[PDB]
Amino acid sequence: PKQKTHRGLAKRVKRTGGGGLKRGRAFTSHRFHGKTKKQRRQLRKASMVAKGDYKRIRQQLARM
Amino acid sequence: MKLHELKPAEGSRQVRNRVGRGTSSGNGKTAGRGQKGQKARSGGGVRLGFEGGQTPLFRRLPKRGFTNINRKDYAVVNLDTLNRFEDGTEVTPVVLKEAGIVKNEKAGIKVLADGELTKKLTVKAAKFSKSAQEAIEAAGGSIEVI
Amino acid sequence: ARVKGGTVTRKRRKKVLKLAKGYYGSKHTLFKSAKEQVMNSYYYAFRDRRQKKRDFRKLWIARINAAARMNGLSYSKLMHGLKLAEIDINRKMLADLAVNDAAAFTALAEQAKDALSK
Amino acid sequence: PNVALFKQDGTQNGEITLNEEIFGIEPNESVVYDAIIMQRASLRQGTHAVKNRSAVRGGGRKPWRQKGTGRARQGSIRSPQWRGGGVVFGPTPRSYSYKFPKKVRRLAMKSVLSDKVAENNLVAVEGLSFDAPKTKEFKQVLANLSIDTKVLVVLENGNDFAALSARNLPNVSVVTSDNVSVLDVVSANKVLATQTALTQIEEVL
RNA sequence: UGAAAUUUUAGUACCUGUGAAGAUGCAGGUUACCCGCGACAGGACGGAAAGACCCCAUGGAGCUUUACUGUAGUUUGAUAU
RNA sequence: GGUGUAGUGGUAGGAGAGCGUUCUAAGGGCGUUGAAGGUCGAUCGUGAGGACGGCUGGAGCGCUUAGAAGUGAGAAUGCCG
RNA sequence: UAUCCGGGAGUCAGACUGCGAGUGAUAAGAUCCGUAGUCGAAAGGGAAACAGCCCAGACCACCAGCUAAGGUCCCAAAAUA
RNA sequence: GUAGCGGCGAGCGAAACGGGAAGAGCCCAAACCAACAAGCUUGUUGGGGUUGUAGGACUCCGAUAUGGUAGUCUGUUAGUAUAGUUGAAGGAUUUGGAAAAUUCCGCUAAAGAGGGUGAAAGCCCCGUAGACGAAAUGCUGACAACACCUAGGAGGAUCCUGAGUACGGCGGAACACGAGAAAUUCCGUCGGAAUCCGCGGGGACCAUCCCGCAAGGCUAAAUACUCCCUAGUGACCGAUAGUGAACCAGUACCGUGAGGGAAAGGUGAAAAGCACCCCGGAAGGGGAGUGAAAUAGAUCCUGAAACCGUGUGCCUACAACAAGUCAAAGCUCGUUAAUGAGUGAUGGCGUGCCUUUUGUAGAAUGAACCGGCGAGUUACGAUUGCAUGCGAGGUUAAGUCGAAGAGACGGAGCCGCAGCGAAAGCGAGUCUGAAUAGGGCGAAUGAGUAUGUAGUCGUAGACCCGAAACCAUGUGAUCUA
Ligand SMILES: [K+]
Ligand SMILES: [K+]
Ligand SMILES: [K+]
Ligand SMILES: [K+]
Ligand SMILES: [K+]
Ligand SMILES: [K+]
Ligand SMILES: [K+]
Ligand SMILES: [K+]
Ligand SMILES: [K+]
Ligand SMILES: [K+]
Ligand SMILES: [K+]
Ligand SMILES: [K+]
Ligand SMILES: [K+]
Ligand SMILES: [K+]
Ligand SMILES: [K+]
Ligand SMILES: [K+]
Ligand SMILES: [K+]
Ligand SMILES: [K+]
Ligand SMILES: [K+]
Ligand SMILES: [K+]
Ligand SMILES: [K+]
Ligand SMILES: [K+]
Ligand SMILES: [K+]
Ligand SMILES: [K+]
Ligand SMILES: [K+]
Ligand SMILES: [K+]
Ligand SMILES: [K+]
Ligand SMILES: [K+]
Ligand SMILES: [Mg+2]
Ligand SMILES: [Mg+2]
Ligand SMILES: [Mg+2]
Ligand SMILES: [Mg+2]
Ligand SMILES: [Mg+2]
Ligand SMILES: [Mg+2]
Ligand SMILES: [Mg+2]
Ligand SMILES: [Mg+2]
Ligand SMILES: [Mg+2]
Ligand SMILES: [Mg+2]
Ligand SMILES: [Mg+2]
Ligand SMILES: [Mg+2]
Ligand SMILES: [Mg+2]
Ligand SMILES: [Mg+2]
Ligand SMILES: [Mg+2]
Ligand SMILES: [Mg+2]
Ligand SMILES: [Mg+2]
Ligand SMILES: [Mg+2]
Ligand SMILES: [Mg+2]
Ligand SMILES: [Mg+2]
Ligand SMILES: [Mg+2]
Ligand SMILES: [Mg+2]
Ligand SMILES: [Mg+2]
Ligand SMILES: [Mg+2]
Ligand SMILES: [Mg+2]
Ligand SMILES: [Mg+2]
Ligand SMILES: [Mg+2]
Ligand SMILES: [Mg+2]
Ligand SMILES: [Mg+2]
Ligand SMILES: [Mg+2]
Ligand SMILES: [Mg+2]
Ligand SMILES: [Mg+2]
Ligand SMILES: [Mg+2]
Ligand SMILES: [Mg+2]
Ligand SMILES: [Mg+2]
Ligand SMILES: [Mg+2]
Ligand SMILES: [Mg+2]
Ligand SMILES: [Mg+2]
Ligand SMILES: [Mg+2]
Ligand SMILES: [Mg+2]
Ligand SMILES: [Mg+2]
Ligand SMILES: [Mg+2]
Repeated sequence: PKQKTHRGLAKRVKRTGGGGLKRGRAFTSHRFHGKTKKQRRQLRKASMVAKGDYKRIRQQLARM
Repeated sequence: MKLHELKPAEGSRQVRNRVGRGTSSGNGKTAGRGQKGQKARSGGGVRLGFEGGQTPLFRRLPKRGFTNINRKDYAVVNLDTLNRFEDGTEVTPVVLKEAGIVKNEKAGIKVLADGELTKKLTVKAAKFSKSAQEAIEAAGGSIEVI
Repeated sequence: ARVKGGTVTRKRRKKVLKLAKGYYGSKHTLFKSAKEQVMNSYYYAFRDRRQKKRDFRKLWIARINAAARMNGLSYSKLMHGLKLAEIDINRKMLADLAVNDAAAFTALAEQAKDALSK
Repeated sequence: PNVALFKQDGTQNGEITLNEEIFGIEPNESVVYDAIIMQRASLRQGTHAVKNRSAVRGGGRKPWRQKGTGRARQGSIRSPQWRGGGVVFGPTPRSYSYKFPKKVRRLAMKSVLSDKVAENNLVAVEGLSFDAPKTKEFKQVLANLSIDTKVLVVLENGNDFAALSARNLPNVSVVTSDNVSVLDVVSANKVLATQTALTQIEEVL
């Protein structure tokens, strides 16, 4: 059968032009009083999936 | 070629590797699986992305965004491709399709200014970038919105 | 496409058994015992092809020592004297002379003693 | 290129010219090999099956209790190690046919035909006409043309009497110009083709 | 007349020591001509039973309750008849 | 192909190159003047393995190239004899 | 030789010895680290036997030679130097 | 594997558009009219009518045609199924028991598919190509026959157009959609409409617009499967295989019963299956015969290994042996003729194989021995390497024709050529931001795609064997309570 896509990942990541995966940042839901404004400002920015994590999950996003 | 002298191109075909066929082959006994453990069992191994119970990366990360029901994507064409036509040519979505430049137009053709235009053309497309329109006009041509 | 066992298995086992010919009872009659003993024989044979050189050098040294003592000299003194006298005849030839050509061995011993004295 | 044209009587007529795009290309050995392998595989029927431990008759109950008997633990008398038990994996019905790119197919056909022409194993005859089918007469025709190895006789559609007289010969394989294949051309040591057949072949390719 | 459990092959000693730390098989020494028969049961950690004790498995099953979630029954009301 | 230098223990495991088995296609062969198979031999190759001869045997089988696998057993208290 | 990019893994029970500490009793073939070596995955020589100690890394042939640790009266090669 | 669903986990997962196979549309209820009977309506029958660019009734006109059928044991006809007939061409030579094999000359082919015949046959036989054939019964198609459907235009004043229905509440269920914002569809319960200025749907809901007309019914083809019958096919099995069953197999046997469930093929070309004689009670042998062969004698082709036994070339009764290896006298023998073979006094060294372990000769595990069988495979996807074709392009899928082939057509569709953003949107840029700033992701800085093959992975039993168990049908009170 067709290989299925991991819907959770599909919702949380985006494929970039270079083949990488763009992702959100954790610790951006609540309890912002426990983080400095610098932390919040720098977590607002997106990021890319690390090499090790990408090698673990790529097969689940092949046909995203 | 003769049926009694067939010869595949070098490197075109390889020999399948069979495991569990003696020790000297390098994959005897354990068949390259190692010793015991979950990965050494038939049907063994954990599901993709599983991390042994540590919260997986997708669980850590938050969901984001939404998909627009009325999303419109335009087939994109550039001045470099437009240069393939002759001066005075009437470029149309049908013309592009027949030429094979745009097999699938999606919501319609949008023209971008990645390349450098050189031919005078009358270009008809769903949309035009500002730079693309200026380049077409500078090349002596004209643009119309279908 | 089914490939039944055929005769390859018998051929392989018969080769092992022929190698095992002459072994005691089951060790030459039965394939499994034969293979185990043949493997041990291979191990012993490889080890012995190196031990054999050691053993023969040992035998030559013993015989040369006996001959040297009869000529009034120890094996160590004789070898040191021959080295000083530039003699390169090896222990195999020395033992051969001692057993067969006593006169030749005596001449070698005389030269060795002369070199030692000098 | 140009190939000598012979009359059925065996006397040679003036040459004829063949399209260079078809009979004048450089043969591509690897492409021809791929076509041959693919065609041979497609010929396979692939009907072959074995019964796994589920498909074998019976074998439901546990032969004996797990512990106590002193015997090796078993689950069914039809397990693969059991005599008469199921087969582990083994052949299962499936198709061996695959398809090449159309360009590869066309190149392979042109390559085999051009190889025949280059080696001069292509014999073009003005026409093969028999008022009635007679294998002796067709055999005499081959003798006139001086053909004694394996020959592929290519005939334009409708030359039924020629086909009937030629088919029964052991060294001859008859095919219509509309239905010619890489395997047929390669298998044949020589290719005897009528002028109309060559024209139809060129049109098809 | 005629089995069986067992059985890696065995030309199958003792002491001290060594060794996965308790050796017929390894080291040193000692003892011992070859093959049996009738008896004994020290050893072959003897045979028999993939230890039941103990621990482990994100195993099973039976049982309990103010564990959780359900539920048959029982009861109460609305409503239809 | 030659010279030189260096290197060539190895479990898990990775890479490469090969042997052998059944079958398919093509070519080229072998067989009641004896195939396969069995057995014996003091044979050849670096290895898996390959020949050759004697005897038994009585009808099918190699070889080269390529292709496909129910393709290699010594162990599973494996199954059957 | 290092990086980097990618295909394929196995490994997550370690052991001992020397040295530096802890725990222990300045006990353990104990336990837990740091450090180096060996075994693990290493045959060979010595330590009688003796995975982890000392010397030393087996691609093969030789009835050739020189040495390492360790040794030279006999078992047992070499000095009753 | 998209949109979505989902302790938003594990997973589940569409539909429309587009391309194809096949194609077919029709009948009522109601209004209205007539007949009949009862009790002006009220039931039966007939006529009439079947719809959304609203239709029908009804009222005018004009037509009494034109076409069709998804009807019939109605006939006629053609074909076909169920037996069959015909169907070319070789003799010698050598070996051999036997010729098809060898050699020499021939012959046939619309037949050189295949099978059998004393070994391997185009020409010996059965067949094959081809030609021909049906008294009888089926089946199919056509023809006719019968039968049944088939009307156009115009006006709306009124009438009809499916009620306990649609819908709503509550509780469930099906829709990929798990109550969620929830459409749509279905069930149970209760409430409960409108009706052409009407009604439903377009994913809560309202308005506009668009599309359609429920609560009645029927309908061939394309699709699914094969217990069977016929004709074939196989890089399918070849007697531990292949159906459990090649053989008197669901048999023997086991169980109270449900149920479970085997083993077992081969003489020879032809029985020519050993007349007769001898030992023996027979069995079984030895002759004599048959046969090419009887060590092919019915336990019958071949006849391996374990295991047993006979004969003997060498060794062995002072020896402590993982059974060997290295060295070696003696004796014996003469080979793929090799610096040979067998045996071996004696001396040196030396604790099996496998598994699992830090470590095993291990007093840890497994194997009594021999033989056979017995474990990473295939399908569909993902990705990487290698290879081929083409190349800013690559490529067809279903499907039609075709030998179960290749191949041709089929461009719908898929990947690539533009990215950025959650999105509107902009675009070699874009997002953030007040910013022409910085920064992120991209372009400059270009190769992809189809297929083959291999490695790995995913869904599948997924390398093989093994639970205690769980669940759903059944069979058991002939033991025992
Ligand atoms: K995210
Ligand atoms: K947070
Ligand atoms: K591996
Ligand atoms: K042990
Ligand atoms: K005892
Ligand atoms: K229990
Ligand atoms: K297999
Ligand atoms: K076994
Ligand atoms: K340490
Ligand atoms: K999908
Ligand atoms: K979960
Ligand atoms: K009507
Ligand atoms: K005959
Ligand atoms: K025949
Ligand atoms: K009939
Ligand atoms: K709903
Ligand atoms: K509608
Ligand atoms: K026989
Ligand atoms: K004997
Ligand atoms: K010995
Ligand atoms: K034990
Ligand atoms: K900016
Ligand atoms: K920027
Ligand atoms: K390529
Ligand atoms: K590939
Ligand atoms: K499986
Ligand atoms: K797998
Ligand atoms: K009773
Ligand atoms: Mg902090
Ligand atoms: Mg393959
Ligand atoms: Mg390995
Ligand atoms: Mg093994
Ligand atoms: Mg294991
Ligand atoms: Mg482990
Ligand atoms: Mg592991
Ligand atoms: Mg946790
Ligand atoms: Mg086997
Ligand atoms: Mg040395
Ligand atoms: Mg000790
Ligand atoms: Mg002891
Ligand atoms: Mg010993
Ligand atoms: Mg015990
Ligand atoms: Mg246990
Ligand atoms: Mg064979
Ligand atoms: Mg196998
Ligand atoms: Mg066995
Ligand atoms: Mg310790
Ligand atoms: Mg280990
Ligand atoms: Mg060592
Ligand atoms: Mg070890
Ligand atoms: Mg080395
Ligand atoms: Mg020296
Ligand atoms: Mg000495
Ligand atoms: Mg005939
Ligand atoms: Mg002939
Ligand atoms: Mg649902
Ligand atoms: Mg309701
Ligand atoms: Mg509704
Ligand atoms: Mg809407
Ligand atoms: Mg409408
Ligand atoms: Mg139908
Ligand atoms: Mg058999
Ligand atoms: Mg069977
Ligand atoms: Mg015989
Ligand atoms: Mg027999
Ligand atoms: Mg004595
Ligand atoms: Mg003696
Ligand atoms: Mg342990
Ligand atoms: Mg055992
Ligand atoms: Mg009763």
